[PDB]
Amino acid sequence: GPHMKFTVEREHLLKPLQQVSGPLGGRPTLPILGNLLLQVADGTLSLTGTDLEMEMVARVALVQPHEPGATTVPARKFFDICRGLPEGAEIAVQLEGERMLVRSGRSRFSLSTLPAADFPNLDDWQSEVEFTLPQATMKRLIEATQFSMAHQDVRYYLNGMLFETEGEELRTVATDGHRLAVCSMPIGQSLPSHSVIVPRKGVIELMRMLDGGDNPLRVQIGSNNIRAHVGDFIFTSKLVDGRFPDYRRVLPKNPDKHLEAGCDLLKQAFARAAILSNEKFRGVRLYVSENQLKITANNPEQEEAEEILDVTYSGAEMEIGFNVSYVLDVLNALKCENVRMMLTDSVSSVQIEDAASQSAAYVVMPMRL
Amino acid sequence: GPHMKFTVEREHLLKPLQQVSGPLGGRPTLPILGNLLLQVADGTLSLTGTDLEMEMVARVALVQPHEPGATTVPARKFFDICRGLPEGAEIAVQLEGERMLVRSGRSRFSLSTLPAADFPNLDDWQSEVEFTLPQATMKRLIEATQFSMAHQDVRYYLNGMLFETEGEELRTVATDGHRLAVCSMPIGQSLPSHSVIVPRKGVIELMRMLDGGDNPLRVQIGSNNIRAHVGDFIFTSKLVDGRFPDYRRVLPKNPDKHLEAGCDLLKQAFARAAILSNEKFRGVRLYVSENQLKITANNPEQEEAEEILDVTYSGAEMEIGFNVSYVLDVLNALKCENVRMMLTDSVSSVQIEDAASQSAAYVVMPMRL
Amino acid sequence: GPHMRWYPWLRPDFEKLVASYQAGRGHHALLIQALPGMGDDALIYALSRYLLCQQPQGHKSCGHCRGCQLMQAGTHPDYYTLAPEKGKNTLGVDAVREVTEKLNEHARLGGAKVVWVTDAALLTDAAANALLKTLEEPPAETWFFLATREPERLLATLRSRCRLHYLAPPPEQYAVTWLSREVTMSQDALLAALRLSAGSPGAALALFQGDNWQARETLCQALAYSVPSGDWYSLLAALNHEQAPARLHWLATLLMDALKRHHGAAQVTNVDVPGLVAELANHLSPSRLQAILGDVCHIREQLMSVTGINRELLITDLLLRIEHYLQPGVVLPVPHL
Amino acid sequence: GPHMSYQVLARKWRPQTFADVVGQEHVLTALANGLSLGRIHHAYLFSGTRGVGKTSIARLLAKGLNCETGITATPCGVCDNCREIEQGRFVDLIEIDAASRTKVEDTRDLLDNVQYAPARGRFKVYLIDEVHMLSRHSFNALLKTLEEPPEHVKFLLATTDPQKLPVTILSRCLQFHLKALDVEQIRHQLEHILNEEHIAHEPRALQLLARAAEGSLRDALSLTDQAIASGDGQVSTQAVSAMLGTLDDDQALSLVEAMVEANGERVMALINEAAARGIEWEALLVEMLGLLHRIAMVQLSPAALGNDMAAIELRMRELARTIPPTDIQLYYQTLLIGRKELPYAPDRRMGVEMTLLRALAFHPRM
Amino acid sequence: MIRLYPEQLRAQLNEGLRAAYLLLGNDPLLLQESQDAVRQVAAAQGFEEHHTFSIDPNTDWNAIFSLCQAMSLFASRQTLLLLLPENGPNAAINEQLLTLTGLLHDDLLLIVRGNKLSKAQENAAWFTALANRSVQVTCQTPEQAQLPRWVAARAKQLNLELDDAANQVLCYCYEGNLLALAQALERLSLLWPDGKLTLPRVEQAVNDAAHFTPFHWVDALLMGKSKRALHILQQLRLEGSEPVILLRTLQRELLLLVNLKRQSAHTPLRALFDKHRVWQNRRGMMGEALNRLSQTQLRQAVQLLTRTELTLKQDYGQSVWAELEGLSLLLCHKPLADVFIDG
DNA sequence: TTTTTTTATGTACTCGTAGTGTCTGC
DNA sequence: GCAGACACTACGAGTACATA
Ligand SMILES: Nc1ncnc2c1ncn2[C@@H]1O[C@H](COP(=O)(O)OP(=O)(O)O)[C@@H](O)[C@H]1O
Ligand code: BEF
Ligand SMILES: [Zn+2]
Ligand SMILES: [Zn+2]
Repeated sequence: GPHMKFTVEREHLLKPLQQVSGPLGGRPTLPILGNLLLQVADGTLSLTGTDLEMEMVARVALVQPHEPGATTVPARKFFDICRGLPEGAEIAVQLEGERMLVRSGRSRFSLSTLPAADFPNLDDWQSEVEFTLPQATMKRLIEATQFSMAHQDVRYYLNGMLFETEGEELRTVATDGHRLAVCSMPIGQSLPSHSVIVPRKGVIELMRMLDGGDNPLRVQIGSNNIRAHVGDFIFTSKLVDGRFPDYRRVLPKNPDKHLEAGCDLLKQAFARAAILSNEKFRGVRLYVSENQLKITANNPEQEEAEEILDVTYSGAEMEIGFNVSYVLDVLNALKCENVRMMLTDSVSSVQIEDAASQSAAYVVMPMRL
Repeated sequence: GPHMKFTVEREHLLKPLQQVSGPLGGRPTLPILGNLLLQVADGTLSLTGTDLEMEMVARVALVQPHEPGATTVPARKFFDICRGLPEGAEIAVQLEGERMLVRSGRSRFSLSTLPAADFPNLDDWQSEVEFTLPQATMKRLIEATQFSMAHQDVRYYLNGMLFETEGEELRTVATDGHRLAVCSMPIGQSLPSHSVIVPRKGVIELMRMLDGGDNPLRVQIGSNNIRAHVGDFIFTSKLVDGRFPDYRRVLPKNPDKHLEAGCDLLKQAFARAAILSNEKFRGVRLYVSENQLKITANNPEQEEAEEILDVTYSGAEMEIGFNVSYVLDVLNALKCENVRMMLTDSVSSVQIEDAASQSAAYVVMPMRL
Repeated sequence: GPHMRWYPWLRPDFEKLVASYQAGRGHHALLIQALPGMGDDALIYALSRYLLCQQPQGHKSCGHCRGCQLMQAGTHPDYYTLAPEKGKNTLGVDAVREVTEKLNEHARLGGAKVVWVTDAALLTDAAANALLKTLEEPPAETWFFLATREPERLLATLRSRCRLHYLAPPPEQYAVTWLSREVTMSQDALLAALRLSAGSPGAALALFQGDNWQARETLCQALAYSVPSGDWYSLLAALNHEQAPARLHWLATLLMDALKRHHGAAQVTNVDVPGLVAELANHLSPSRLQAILGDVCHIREQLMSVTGINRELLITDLLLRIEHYLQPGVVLPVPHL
Repeated sequence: GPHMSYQVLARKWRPQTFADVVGQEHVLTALANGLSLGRIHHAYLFSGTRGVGKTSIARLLAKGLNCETGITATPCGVCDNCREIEQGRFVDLIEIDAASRTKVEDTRDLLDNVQYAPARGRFKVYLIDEVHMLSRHSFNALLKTLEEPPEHVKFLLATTDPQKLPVTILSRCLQFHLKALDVEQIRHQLEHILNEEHIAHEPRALQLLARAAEGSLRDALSLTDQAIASGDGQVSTQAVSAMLGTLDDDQALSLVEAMVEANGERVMALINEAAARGIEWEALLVEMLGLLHRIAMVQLSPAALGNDMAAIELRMRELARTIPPTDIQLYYQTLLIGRKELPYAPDRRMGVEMTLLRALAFHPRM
Repeated sequence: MIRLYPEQLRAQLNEGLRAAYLLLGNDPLLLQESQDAVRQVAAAQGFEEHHTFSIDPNTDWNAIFSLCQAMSLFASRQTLLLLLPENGPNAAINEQLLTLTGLLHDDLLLIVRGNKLSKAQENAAWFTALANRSVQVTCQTPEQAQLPRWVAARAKQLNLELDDAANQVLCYCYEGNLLALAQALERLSLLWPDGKLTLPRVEQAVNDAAHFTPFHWVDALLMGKSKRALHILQQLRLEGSEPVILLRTLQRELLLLVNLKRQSAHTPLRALFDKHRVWQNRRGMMGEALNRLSQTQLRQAVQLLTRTELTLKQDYGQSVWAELEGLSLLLCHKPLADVFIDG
């Protein structure tokens, strides 16, 4: 309880406070869940922030006299105090009664705290999978499968992202009910096969905490919990209970007709044809023949976009209707240069893939011609 | 004869038209109110928009030979008819009965009009005083005292600024009975003494009208309204009938106690103390002792904040309690290096000014609990 | 449509009132006690025309200055009107508050300011109270004009802060001559209409111009049918309308004249219809006639005063109570102290 | 704080097992049979009079659903989560004061917490108190969640005014309506707590407390605590009677009782007591006129007595049966005339007293 | 268009799903039951993905049209649901529904839930375009007479024995609130699984949570049922309905009764009812009233009504609720004292 | 089988929009 | 910067309730 003390520099404290602020500050379910949990142990400081389903913990090294105590201090007030101090000034912290005292050069504050016994904590869970990954791979997986994620759908399972551990391969899957995105990469180690759903907040905080430096992001997955270690930042969350649909079915498993093109050219053509589509029934029609493809859109103006001779094709005549937003998003998120597009049928799913690699795959459902 | 030959280019009027429109016809108060007057004079086209309180006129240069006159048209229709024309457009407006025909190539449109006699407008009047103000001068003058306006207070005369011109000096005074701000600047022009009370809305609209030191501002103040000419734009707002209080009798007469400090240090200290101040009663108690300023605050939760500043103080030890918002506003307005504070009694008002320049003054009236 | 139809009987007063403003010593607040439609609106309009004119002459507006043009167009930054909102017969406190807040700023055209309320009797208590102080001490060069059916009906506090001008109605012979010039109908009906309009020629002329004369004839026929038989319920067919108070007042005047005829008064309000008043006088005893008259006028006052009251229920109950009063052996109401 | 007696009887005597709730058999038996026989609904909405047990019974349902010894009506109370629900907080029991969280920005987060698996118990239990104060958009969000509820969550909404809820929420909730507790049940319970709290009591005081409870057991407990306060740790008949007389607000009905009884001294004493409380006199006359009109309607037909006047049903019935209609009409006329003449009196107190004296002059006693 | 009642839906659903289903009624329970049956049958026939929308000037219509025109990766069969506003389909909403019918497809099943359709509403062409192949379900609340038969039929369906007394109690306590009636049926079935329900068992777990309308009060007054009229009046007061609605609803009929009683001295009621468009049930009730009411009772009723109106409108008093019991006890068979009618 | 409601002013509440302060990787 | 992003604050609208 009492006697706990800090003596920390602002530079070593400001960034972890920003990391642990997260969603705190707004009106919480319980009055305690607006206070960062401050702990001292073995000469290190632990900052904890909780959302009844999240927990972000930041560790700060201590090289000053202190005492292993604990407390809970309001997040916004403490962060504002630590931010308003002059640059390079050291913060000296102690506790007395229910008042936590902060001190700097000719400056003293008293803050109202709450006992650590009442602070909720995520229950201990036995891990099923241990995992190590560079930041770049995780960022690539998340960025290429976050745009195609469901938004406030009545179906809970479509919310969030699916993690697959298969052999020596980690896979991220997203689906909104019409689009599907799969991004699968090797990891250098073999893992038991596992299917785990991560909520939207979980993937958001996974993406935010990623750093541009070299760091072995240490992921730990249990039956109904996920945890990630990035340096001194430990972020844990619950798992979305449900049954994510099998991604291996809707994808064009056995396609026949396919197109090869440049990503930039298709992006420009799709953007040009976007202005040819009315806001209602906002879609496009791709009419494809041998090495030919035109893109039109239903509109009272009755316009057309016509660049047939800029595509490769080895099949027969087809006419398939897409939604301009979905194809624009997938093309923009693909970011490669050569794009392959498999056209299984006029009434079946259509695959968009990197023509020069196999790291990503996307499935788009045509909308009634 | 129905001459009304308007020959203008579109891109040279879209910004003026949007400017004079502003609060264009959206109020069903009067059908004539939701209209804009087109007039031809001095080889230029005057676009006039008025809602019986504020008048705005744009003087756009003509292109081709014209035909003098005046007629009023629906403002929104004219705004929408020239905002979508591709790039430039040869707007040719002609009168037919009670109609304006707007032509530009193969683009002919009609706007039903009203005679200019019905439109309320202000003719020439004998100006009580005339100012030739540099834009920076008036910008600083209004900026340093705009925060001191009374926002809809019972005393109607306080709902604006007092422009007092005396000798070759122009002063602005703004107060609400708790804070007061006076800013005086030279003009180098022998001007008769006069007092003006410009309402809140008028000064706000004037402030968001002037920019760029390249176009000197011309101010004409009469007995019932004030007009400002910035470049080719003219603004007109009525005056307040009240009488502003004598500010020279509001400033303390014998400020025996002197204080000087750094502006940045005071601002940082006051913000730091206001972090933990009361939410709706943001007031700090300040003790002055020999070369020491102790600022303290608290909240209903009793989270006291205390800070000490090394100041140059001349006087006896003293206590005074004043709100933080007014003093933070004054310190922000005084973009200076040294702040000088004048204190008389623990029950008297405090003066704040720039220590290195005698061009601005502020009065903060303390809190008596 | 209806506009400043100047009337001859306003000539002696208007020339007087402008004089009070010509010397500059006039009261800022002038409450006109004039019967409805008699010409108070036209007089107030002409006075405002004189007041807002920048270059006036004698006793009329120039018609050339921009103030005159804007006033004629119906838009003016220094000419505020306080009228009941469309479809509602009351003047809200919000309009009065907006006008009062606008009065703080100077007059735009450099002249004076005019605030004209169409009918002060329609002021809500909150609105009249919001107008109290504005009436008391207005800013420099501010003029208020109020019109009322009865000044004593106004708030006892508002009426105190106002110079009260009474527009005397013309003598009955002058009024009947004026309406004979205006309307080519019988003298008896014209005199009856003038007496119905309390001597106000404008109200009688408006009654003849509208369908109210046909309604009065129908009501007289219905009364002729119902007096001997007591079938007063049929009167509902003629009484229920958006102008029910006027027809109730017509019935009250008929009962007035029946009581007068029983007492033998020389002149009667309804001179055009002697048969109906004679039938009412002979068929109905004065004791029950007084009760019927009192109940009819009470119903009229209730219908006028409380807004949102249902005309159907009140008129039907009045007719049923009248029929009950006709039957012998029924106690009659007595006025309450 | 200091000394165990600080525990408020409205809090310490919170029921912990279904055998402790009293007077609500028609809901307790239904809940027990549903839990035992496996029948279950997506959501359960509680309603009824204040202080009847809606929140207590909802907490008992939360205890029963989340005991590892099987979904059962009677929880053990020994294991971890049974105690955690009552003592401390239980993770899987989410208690939301809807009055504090009316805005949709909180119900949105709440329904973002429904897709997560429960931690300890099998059923994620939501207890939303005062559900009739949620905003319309929050109601839309709650309906969207209730349309397809996952099998691991079951809602519990407790409210006092069921009429304010959307009909589409009532349609998917099996509402349990709790009747106001009878006088006998309240008296027996109060005797039980008083005997088990080592507090002396007297049966007439208990009957007075039960009658003054107006049917809400919380009112009875609060008045019991005040009665213990008014005195030295003893529920005496005199102290209870004095406290109720101080707090009594039925001046109009007792006053018309005394007036029809032609007891002038009683009427004057009642007027004195009403004056001591600062009772509005015009409101007193209006209430008396209402009572006379209602008793006349009762004389015309016994059906005039609805559930709105159940507290004073017996007194009004007996005063209707014993009094001829003519006296009722005469008293109504006198009181109406007196209310008409009340504003033009030296003061309201003497005016209303003068009206009562006028009424008492008709058919007086020897 | 096959127009049906919820009793006959099952067989129709077994005959084969129809392109559109229009669930229209003023009864939440029957509408919800029909919707649940339709969705269950559709799920049996492959319709797995369900989408729900609320019709509103704030409705993102473009999303609805796209969903109706977009195929899903899983469970291509789709069910569209709409909730009509209390005003029904407006003219703009009528055009929106016409456009929706234009995009109607075989693989898409459409369900509409809302209040009754007024003649103008189905006059709009989209209704006929749907009716070319669709089914409409009238979920209208049974009247007072039809309630016991429906309650007994549901009780036999739910396999529980109800006598006449328990049925009468349930009808008297839950009228116009069939949702609460089924809640009570479930409560009684679960309380005593014996399946036998009598007066002592049902008198415990039943409350008077009835839902009434001013027309019920007026018809109760017309039929002379004073106890029923008082029950309806108390229930409406507890609900919170504006008393001026009751005043107007009674005033229209009372004025008609006064006029017809005045005219009955020359013409029989049979022609008088046909003069002013009186319906058959209304004709019977009005004839009974006019035969059981005299002129004096009607005059006193009008006098009390206008006294209550004056009290409500100019005095802003709160005695109208108690005073309406005066009319309730005066109209049926019981003349009231003079002081309570005038003063 | 279609039928019914008084106003004037004010006080909260909850939501989208709308305009602006500020400040962080962009 | 910076502008976007995000934060935050204000206004309107639509609804609900109270009062006389
Ligand atoms: N049926 C009951 N049995 C026992 N105690 C009760 C009962 N009803 C109310 N109480 C008492 O009142 C206190 C608060 O009860 P609660 O159930 O919260 O009332 P509410 O219906 O207003 O939410 C409880 O702690 C309990 O002491
Ligand atoms: F008192 Be209860 F919880 F509404
Ligand atoms: Zn003029
Ligand atoms: Zn247990």
